[PDB]
Amino acid sequence: VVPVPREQLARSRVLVVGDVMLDRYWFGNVDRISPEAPVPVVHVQRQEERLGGAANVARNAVTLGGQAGLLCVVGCDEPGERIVELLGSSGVTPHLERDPALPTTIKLRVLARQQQLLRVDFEAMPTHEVLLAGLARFDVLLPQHDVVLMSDYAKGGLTHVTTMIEKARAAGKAVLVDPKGDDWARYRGASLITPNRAELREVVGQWKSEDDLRARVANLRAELDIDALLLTRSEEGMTLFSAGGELHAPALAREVFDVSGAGDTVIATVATMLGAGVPLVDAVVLANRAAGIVVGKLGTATVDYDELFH
Amino acid sequence: LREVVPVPREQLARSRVLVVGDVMLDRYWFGNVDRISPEAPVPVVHVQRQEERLGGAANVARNAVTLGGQAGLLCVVGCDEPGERIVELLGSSGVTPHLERDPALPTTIKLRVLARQQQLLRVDFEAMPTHEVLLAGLARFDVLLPQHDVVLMSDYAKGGLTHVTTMIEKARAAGKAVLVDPKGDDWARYRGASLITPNRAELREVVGQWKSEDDLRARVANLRAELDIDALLLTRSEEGMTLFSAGGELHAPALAREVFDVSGAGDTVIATVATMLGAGVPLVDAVVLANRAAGIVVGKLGTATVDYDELFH
Ligand SMILES: O=P(O)(O)OC[C@@H](O)[C@H]1O[C@@H](OP(=O)(O)O)[C@@H](O)[C@@H](O)[C@@H]1O
Ligand SMILES: O=P(O)(O)OC[C@@H](O)[C@H]1O[C@@H](O)[C@@H](O)[C@@H](O)[C@@H]1O
Ligand SMILES: [Cl-]
Ligand SMILES: [Cl-]
Ligand SMILES: [K+]
Ligand SMILES: [K+]
Ligand SMILES: [Mg+2]
Ligand SMILES: [Mg+2]
Repeated sequence: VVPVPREQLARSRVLVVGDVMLDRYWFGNVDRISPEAPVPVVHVQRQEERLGGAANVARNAVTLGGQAGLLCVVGCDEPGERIVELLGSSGVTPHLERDPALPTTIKLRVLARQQQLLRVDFEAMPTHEVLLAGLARFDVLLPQHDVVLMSDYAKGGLTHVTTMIEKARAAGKAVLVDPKGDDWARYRGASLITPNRAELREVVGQWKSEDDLRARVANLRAELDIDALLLTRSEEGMTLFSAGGELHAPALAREVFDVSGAGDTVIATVATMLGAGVPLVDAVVLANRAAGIVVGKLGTATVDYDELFH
Repeated sequence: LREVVPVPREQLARSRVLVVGDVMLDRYWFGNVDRISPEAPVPVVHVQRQEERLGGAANVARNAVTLGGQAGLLCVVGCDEPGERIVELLGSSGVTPHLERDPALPTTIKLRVLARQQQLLRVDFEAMPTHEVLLAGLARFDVLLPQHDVVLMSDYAKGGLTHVTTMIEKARAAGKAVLVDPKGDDWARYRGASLITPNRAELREVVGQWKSEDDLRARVANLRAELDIDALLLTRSEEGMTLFSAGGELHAPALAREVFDVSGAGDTVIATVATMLGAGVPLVDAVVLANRAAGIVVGKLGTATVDYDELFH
């Protein structure tokens, strides 16, 4: 791959639309079991917070050197204000819709002895009224960017993903989709879809061989009119499927500490590279390198320009 | 045959119990578990409902009020959301609040995460109040003492009772009875207490494991003499409870026919004893009523209370 100029990345405008969330971590001690149940008791000593979901995707684009706009729906609560706060110092351009009746999506991880004990999730469906207002703001924000990134976590944020895809493709913009669910007809006309094994296995079933996997993907792209499919395979790296053929990149990870959010790094890198004129094939190689780097960091971290290149 | 006199309601109304100790917030998260965590071999809980109840020294005080007595609550509460909820909950509890504020203190809160009527984890937030705030509340204790009949020391080792010894003296010198819910292994701080109410584990920590019932009586009698404590009341879960005094022993067996949730049963116990004593009810009858109350409150969910209308009909 060819080293990419930072000033070229500077003109990469990525519009991230999807489910934003707050990654909160509780670190504590377990000295005893509960006197009420055969479960542990955690005395929390410390709390850490990072942007997650669509926000994690957006911030990954900024750290790489690109520009990122985040269109999402956030509730009027404590986790909500915390996201607004974190976004203000992230570099991402916030375009947040506010839903008073919506609990802001928050993923609460409870740890002890550097060992996770439980994850507590708060989330719900945004109101239909809010989703329309966000859709209206999308029409406004669409011509202001180059690449559209759909970050789906099935929290109801991308309820009108189909309409938005058509509008972006009708505007000549490239549409990238991080899938979730088994429908995937809503992802019709997407330029690039980026599932992991579990997400792909949900819509096409478990493949019996590479040729079988080759067929199921090719059959899927034709059915859904999707130009390319990018299957991230964890420790197996990733594989890009298109009419131009297949490219398999092995996992480059030197040290594997925390994997969580690596898929976000993958799709953010591809999007921000494509927005910098970088060819799809080269964007994928850099994405795999970025994923291999971000995997050696604790939590849902990012990867800077300086780390990816030198 | 009459075991204990049905206590008149206006007799309990004159009972003024001063609860001092560690107050907390019992928050509950009821959620669904549909998958394992993609990050760890642990469950993922999608919380659907939250509930909150007064706990710790606060739960004891509310038990005092539902029974028909009056309760005052001297405690330390932080300047945060869980703290404001306690303040907000005490507003409709019937308990007279005497709250000392500590801005550096996280309000003690016990967070229980449930799924499919099954507890998965309890998450605790707690710290030590500062010396300055403790001294301020210590002086406020002087103002409250002549306003109350009995003094209930609800210790949960959350730091709120660092000056128990000093307060016990002031209460005893004022001729007031001092009831103590113990914690730790020292118990020299509890010197001069009228009645002390440990569970089996709390007592097992200070005198070790008793090998027989006679061995238990020996250690308790030894403790009482060595600590200048008139009576010791040992709650023993499904065994019921045993009162130890100079006048002898009283064993009351567990009465609950339905055991749903036990959490905070000892709170109901010492609360009942306190309000009964303040209502002029003799100690022996108080324990009997306390055992009846505990048996009732055990059949209820969460940190519940038992009201007069249930205990006496
Ligand atoms: O889909 P759910 O599990 O409900 O929510 C996503 C979480 O599992 C985490 O998954 C990651 O995304 P990826 O792991 O790269 O997909 C990150 O975005 C984290 O911020 C996020 O909290
Ligand atoms: O476990 P530690 O921190 O010592 O006490 C807190 C709990 O165990 C429970 O105690 C019970 O008696 C009740 O007071 C209840 O409200 C409280 O949550
Ligand atoms: Cl997998
Ligand atoms: Cl025990
Ligand atoms: K990471
Ligand atoms: K109960
Ligand atoms: Mg993913
Ligand atoms: Mg107790």
